[PDB]
Amino acid sequence: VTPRRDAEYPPPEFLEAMKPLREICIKKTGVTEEAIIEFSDGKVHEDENLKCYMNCLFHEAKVVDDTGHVHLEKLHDALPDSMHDIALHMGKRCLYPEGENLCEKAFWLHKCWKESDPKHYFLI
Amino acid sequence: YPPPEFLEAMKPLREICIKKTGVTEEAIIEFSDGKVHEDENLKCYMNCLFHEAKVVDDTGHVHLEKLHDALPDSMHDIALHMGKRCLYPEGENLCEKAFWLHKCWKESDPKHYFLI
Ligand SMILES: [Cl-]
Ligand SMILES: [Mg+2]
Ligand SMILES: [Mg+2]
Ligand SMILES: [Mg+2]
Repeated sequence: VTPRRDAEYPPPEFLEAMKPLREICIKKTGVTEEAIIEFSDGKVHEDENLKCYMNCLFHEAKVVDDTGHVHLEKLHDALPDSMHDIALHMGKRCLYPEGENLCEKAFWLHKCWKESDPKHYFLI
Repeated sequence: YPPPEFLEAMKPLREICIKKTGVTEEAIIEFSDGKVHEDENLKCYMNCLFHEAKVVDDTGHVHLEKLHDALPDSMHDIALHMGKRCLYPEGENLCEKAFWLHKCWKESDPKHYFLI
């Protein structure tokens, strides 16, 4: 299925709310705009800087536990109300990330989400 | 509700686990439909069902995706909302963590929570 992109979805308030965090995280990780857009709207691809950008966003958004790992309940609680059920179905077979570091774990989650629901998956 | 197919599938696991853990039938019904309570054998009964249902990982902790997949499809959505704030169990052993999950589910949706 093809990615949903319109005035209503992804939720504009969420996209604007993540702007400053994206700016922080692009500066820290050196990910290209092209890697982000391609991962969001195109085919899954694996780029090292993108993985740490993904991790960076979790950290800046304060959706991590006290060891720096993604806390999926905090993440759900943080998401827009309009995404409540979308996020639940997108995340339900992505509960236990695997990876040698937090960048790899963050990428595991995004890849799993994208695989699960390519229509509603997007990357800030 | 509960879905008939689940009641049927659970029966052989209940038999094994009541025998193994010594939990009382009354303890099960009390937890299922009444107030949350702690009974030691109940907690290990709960663990035993997860083990016998083969929904645990290599160290015996519940694999919540396996659990979800093992539930009747009619309970998919109910399970999802029960589970959404019950992801990271706490406890000193598998019985305490198994209880933690059941308590968390029961606290989240008492109307649809049951224990067989
Ligand atoms: Cl919710
Ligand atoms: Mg919310
Ligand atoms: Mg199911
Ligand atoms: Mg709750």
